[PDB]
Amino acid sequence: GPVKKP
Amino acid sequence: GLIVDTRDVEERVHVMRKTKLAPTVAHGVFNPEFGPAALSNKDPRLNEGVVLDEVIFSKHKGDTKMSAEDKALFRRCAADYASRLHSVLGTANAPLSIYEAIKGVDGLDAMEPDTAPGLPWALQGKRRGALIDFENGTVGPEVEAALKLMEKREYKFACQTFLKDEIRPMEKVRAGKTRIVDVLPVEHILYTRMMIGRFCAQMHSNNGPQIGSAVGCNPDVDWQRFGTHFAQYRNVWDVDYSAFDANHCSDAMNIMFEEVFRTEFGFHPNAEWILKTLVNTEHAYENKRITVEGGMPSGCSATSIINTILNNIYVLYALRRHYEGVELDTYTMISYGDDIVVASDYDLDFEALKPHFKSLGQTITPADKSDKGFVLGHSITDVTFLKRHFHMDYGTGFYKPVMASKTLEAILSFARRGTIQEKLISVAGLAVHSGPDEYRRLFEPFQGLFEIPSYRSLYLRWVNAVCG
Repeated sequence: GPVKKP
Repeated sequence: GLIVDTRDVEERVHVMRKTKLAPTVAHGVFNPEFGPAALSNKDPRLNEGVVLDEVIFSKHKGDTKMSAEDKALFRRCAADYASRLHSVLGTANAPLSIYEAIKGVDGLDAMEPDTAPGLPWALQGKRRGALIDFENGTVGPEVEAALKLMEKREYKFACQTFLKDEIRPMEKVRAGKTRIVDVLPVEHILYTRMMIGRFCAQMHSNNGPQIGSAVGCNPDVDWQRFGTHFAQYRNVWDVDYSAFDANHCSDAMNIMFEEVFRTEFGFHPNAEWILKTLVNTEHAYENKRITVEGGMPSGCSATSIINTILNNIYVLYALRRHYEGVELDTYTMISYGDDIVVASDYDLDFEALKPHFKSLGQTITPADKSDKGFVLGHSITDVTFLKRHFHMDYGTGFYKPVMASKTLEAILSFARRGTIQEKLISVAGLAVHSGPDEYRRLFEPFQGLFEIPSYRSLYLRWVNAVCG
């Protein structure tokens, strides 16, 4: 999947 | 930037009060919603009450102070981008000689012999050629004394404010949204080119997505290169900034200079220093002396390159201020000053990035002025870059830079006296990519009156240029 949220 | 002081002085710096764009025969045909910017407060076209003096400086809305954590993030982004830049360009960044800074080197054009010299010279009636030998590449005592002050970090200067004489949308003209050029002293341009001219030459010579910079490109030839690159990503965005150059904050400019222009990358120590003199400046406009903190003056020798570097770091910072795991390979981009195309196979949320750019003092909006804002799925054939679209040419199978016909009409509708023929040849090279039918329509007001290059000659020229 896409990149991460912090 | 943040205007911290405004004062009046007896010494009067005569600002631009004229209009060097005469209407052409084409004006009456195309009737463009475009005209010369207002250069005098007595311009009838401006709205009653419009006072450019207020409007032209309204861009200075403040200097965004960044948090410790945001500055530490920006520093990492600036160092990561600097690492990428210097890995491509090398680190042969020693100062240029005076001769090379005046005459140029491969990838850096010579200094202009008869452009404005700036202050204090403008008061003294002195031209640039009275201060520097552009044939031999030497300087007189005046400049030599300033160079020694710069060596000592003792040099101080004022920016000379010019109103930009140019064609603008008539709406901007009516609102007095005339742009300003901040003309730095010629010796400051000189020393800056000494400090970072080889770097600038290398930037130009290595333009492309890898360093994120289109400064120095040739759209006729390089549109193929850029278009084939960006064609292979799933999402492409074109982003607009509001007052990009004025809103670069002091924290971001200082940190970027500190991380990009380090002595460990081959720069003289005064490279960082001379760039930092751009942060807090004084601007001369008639009897006004306006002191500003933050923001980039337009007349630095490296304004375009500096704006481009900041744009690259802004995107990395903003993505990292919102996502985890963001790296220079998470996306690709190319920038020219405030102009920018970004692309990625990831579904990046540029709507969500708005507050992160705001923490830098910057306001991003889609270049399409869409009411939904940013979206995914746009392609390289959707975006505008340097006022040009990316179109496939079917005779060659190569991308060509296509400008809007409304914009070409405006360009052809005004010209300064005794340059119309020269301008037509120039604009012909832009218009050829619109195709034969539009090319003919665009130049038909000039038939029998001036030489118009045949569509065929410019197309055959372009074909050899883009492959040959």
